Amino acid sequence: VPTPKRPRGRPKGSKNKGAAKTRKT
DNA sequence: GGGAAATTCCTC
DNA sequence: GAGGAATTTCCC
Repeated sequence: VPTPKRPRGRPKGSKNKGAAKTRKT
């Protein structure tokens, strides 16, 4: 309700869920 | 102060 | 309606 369009970016306290790293097995 | 990952807004 | 592109934040 305060600002209309939200800016582009990663919210505060957003942790990474899926790791884009390579798996071992 | 740089890099990486995630979310959002805009065009066709 | 759906997809592509751009910007922000956290950690070392």
